[PDB]
Amino acid sequence: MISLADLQRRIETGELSPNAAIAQSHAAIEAREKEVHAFVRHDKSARAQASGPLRGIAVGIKDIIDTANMPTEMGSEIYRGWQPRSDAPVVMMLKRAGATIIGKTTTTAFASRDPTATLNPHNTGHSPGGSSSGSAAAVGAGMIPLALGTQTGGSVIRPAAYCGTAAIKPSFRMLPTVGVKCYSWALDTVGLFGARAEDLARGLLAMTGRSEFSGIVPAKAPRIGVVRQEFAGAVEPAAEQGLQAAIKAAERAGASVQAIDLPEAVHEAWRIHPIIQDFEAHRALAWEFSEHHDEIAPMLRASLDATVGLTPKEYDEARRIGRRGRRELGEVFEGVDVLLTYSAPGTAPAKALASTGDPRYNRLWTLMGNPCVNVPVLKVGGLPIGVQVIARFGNDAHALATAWFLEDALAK
Amino acid sequence: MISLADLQRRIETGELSPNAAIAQSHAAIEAREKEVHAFVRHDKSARAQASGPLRGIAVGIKDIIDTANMPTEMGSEIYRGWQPRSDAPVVMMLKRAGATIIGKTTTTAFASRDPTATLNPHNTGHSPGGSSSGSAAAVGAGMIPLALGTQTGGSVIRPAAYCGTAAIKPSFRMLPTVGVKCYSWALDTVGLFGARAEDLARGLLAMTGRSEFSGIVPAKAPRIGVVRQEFAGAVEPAAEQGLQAAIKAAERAGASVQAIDLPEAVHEAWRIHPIIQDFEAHRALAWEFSEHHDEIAPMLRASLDATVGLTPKEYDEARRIGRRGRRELGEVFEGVDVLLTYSAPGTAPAKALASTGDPRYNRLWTLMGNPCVNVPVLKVGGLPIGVQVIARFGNDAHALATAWFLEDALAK
Repeated sequence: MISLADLQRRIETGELSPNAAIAQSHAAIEAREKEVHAFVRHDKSARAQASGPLRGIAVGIKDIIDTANMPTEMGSEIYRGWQPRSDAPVVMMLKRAGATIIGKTTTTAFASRDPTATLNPHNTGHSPGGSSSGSAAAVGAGMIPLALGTQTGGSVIRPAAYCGTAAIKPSFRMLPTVGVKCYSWALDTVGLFGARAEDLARGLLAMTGRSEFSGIVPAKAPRIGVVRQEFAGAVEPAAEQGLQAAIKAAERAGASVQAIDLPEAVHEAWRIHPIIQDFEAHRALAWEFSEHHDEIAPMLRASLDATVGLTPKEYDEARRIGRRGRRELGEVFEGVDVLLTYSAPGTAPAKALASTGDPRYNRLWTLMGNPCVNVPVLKVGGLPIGVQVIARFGNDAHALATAWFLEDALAK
Repeated sequence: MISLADLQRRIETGELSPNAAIAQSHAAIEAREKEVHAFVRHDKSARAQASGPLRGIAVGIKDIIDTANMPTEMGSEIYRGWQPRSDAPVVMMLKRAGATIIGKTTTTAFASRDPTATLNPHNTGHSPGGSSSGSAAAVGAGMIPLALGTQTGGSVIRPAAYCGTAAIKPSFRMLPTVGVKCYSWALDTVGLFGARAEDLARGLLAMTGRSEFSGIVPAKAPRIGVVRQEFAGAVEPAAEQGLQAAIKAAERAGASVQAIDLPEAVHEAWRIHPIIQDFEAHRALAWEFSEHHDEIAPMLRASLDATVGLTPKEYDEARRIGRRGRRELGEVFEGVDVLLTYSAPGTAPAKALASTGDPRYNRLWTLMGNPCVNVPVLKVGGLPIGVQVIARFGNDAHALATAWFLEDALAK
């Protein structure tokens, strides 16, 4: 995988020119795209900018995020050929920092369950996860140093885990979702994919300009609370094997690890995530459902058809439960620095299953809003398995810091 | 002005036909458009729908809100002829309820300070306010029974007061802003314009389907807290004339009125509203500012140019200040049901001043997020003056209930 930190360093000293770095990415995309299919559109003419911390840095953009120079098709036939007038604010944050938007990466239709044609870089017979399929696969295949995706359920952390890349779903609403196709406004969060936690920090620093992302260093003796999210049921063997390996490596590296049960209120929040999500989706995709119903990809069409009845009353109650969950979750972080849990149910599903994977181990955290970071741990049968590091809301820096610590601990 | 609730009742009993009601709006529009200039585009072919609570109800939509069958030009030459692919979720809420989207009402460029060509219905020589210029004007000129607008500063409450219409800026984030051009995501809130409080209530019931908007009746013996927002500056005589009149009428109606002071934390939130708004505006309009700078209307271009230096640090601090303000504001509602204050500095400015009016008595509330309702009170020199009713966050119903009580109180 291409390291954003490495490129920045070599570009800053003058060892690598911005143009050469971009040419590198075009070549890397050309090398594996015919086998992975991570891009909806690769702008072969994309050039490097001459200034900024991200000069010479190629970035892939999930196709539900607006671009003014390339189409944004939402992974749906309904938006085939659709060309937004402006670049979404998050896209502009990257461009103003000197980055090159090298192409639009694949997304499932409207960021839901319907699989894209993208294949897992580690084994093409498997799913790269979703809904940020192409962004995870592109980074995983060593095509680009950075990519943007989104998470409403587990569309950033799950695919990152399946593809063995580092990734972060920042604190809710920190990055604007303007120009980002909405599924659920109470949940949609923009995320980033990269080689390592350090790359994610560098990316957020250039995008936001916030000092909290400057000078991040691996955490020392982090106080970790292991949460297996029992309410979501047991995970597949590979995921547990990965968590156990992460725990052992953390303990050997000096971290204090303890198993913790989340408050009942939090379990309830996990239970109603679907209510909030599906109720809002009907409002957010109202035009599509009302005017192009049969044109909506099969799985999403089915889920929407099955939830037309969700009422404003049960929705409001769900939100109340969600808010209480966030409050009580904060109490958990009084005795621990970060939470460690699963990033997915197990290894990436075979493409034959027509599934991007169950988001059950990701959804609670999107609703709570906390910053989540995927840390690649190991591989079973050649397929990546990762773990999820979670910090207090707004403590993104420390989540990246602990993730970095975990990466080093796993490398020994 | 046309009453939505009136049309509803008559249509429901068969006393009035939906086609007749719609034909009446088309007529009212043509009757005074060449005088008011409230519409960017009037869809003369629009007809009444066959079912739903809003059948036969013509609705004007502020032109920063997406429509699939009509251009959405954002009041800017940059978006001339721009045609969104879909109808914004809030537009679909209206259509699904049976409403007729009769046209797009004028908006200042990107909903900022640049005046439109729309004139105040009460006096063609005066401004109708902004940024929802056309929606307030159209309703005030008796053209339509309902109109959608937005508020970031005071773009719903102020123009409503200027044009003498009822209007509500609901609790922040209740109505989705998907498909609504963003200025500041921490503030942008969709609002409604109507003849009276009752009309707004029926509109929200149809759009949201929430029981809280069903069966709303005038409030009884409301507990009112009068806040003149001294921290906002010196008010014009006309506005104080209206506030005193409202207080007198309320007291005579049985309301318990008392002047109260707002927590210093709240005064501070008012002070930093500009920091939040302008910093986010740069991110939200990054593409336009970077790629079409000289094409941005004069006044907005100047405000953006003057605020390019706002830092993430001071912005983050401003947001922290906003949160403290919200936290301490809640305590104020322990003794009073609603707060009562000015809706604008005074009477609508003359067009010659090239100003849509100062939002200083409005901005605080958009940041706090509480529901706000404008209640027309009286006229000075032929120009409307209203008062602003404010309820606790989430209590939009009570805000409307109390606004109703006030309208009838002023009606002696």
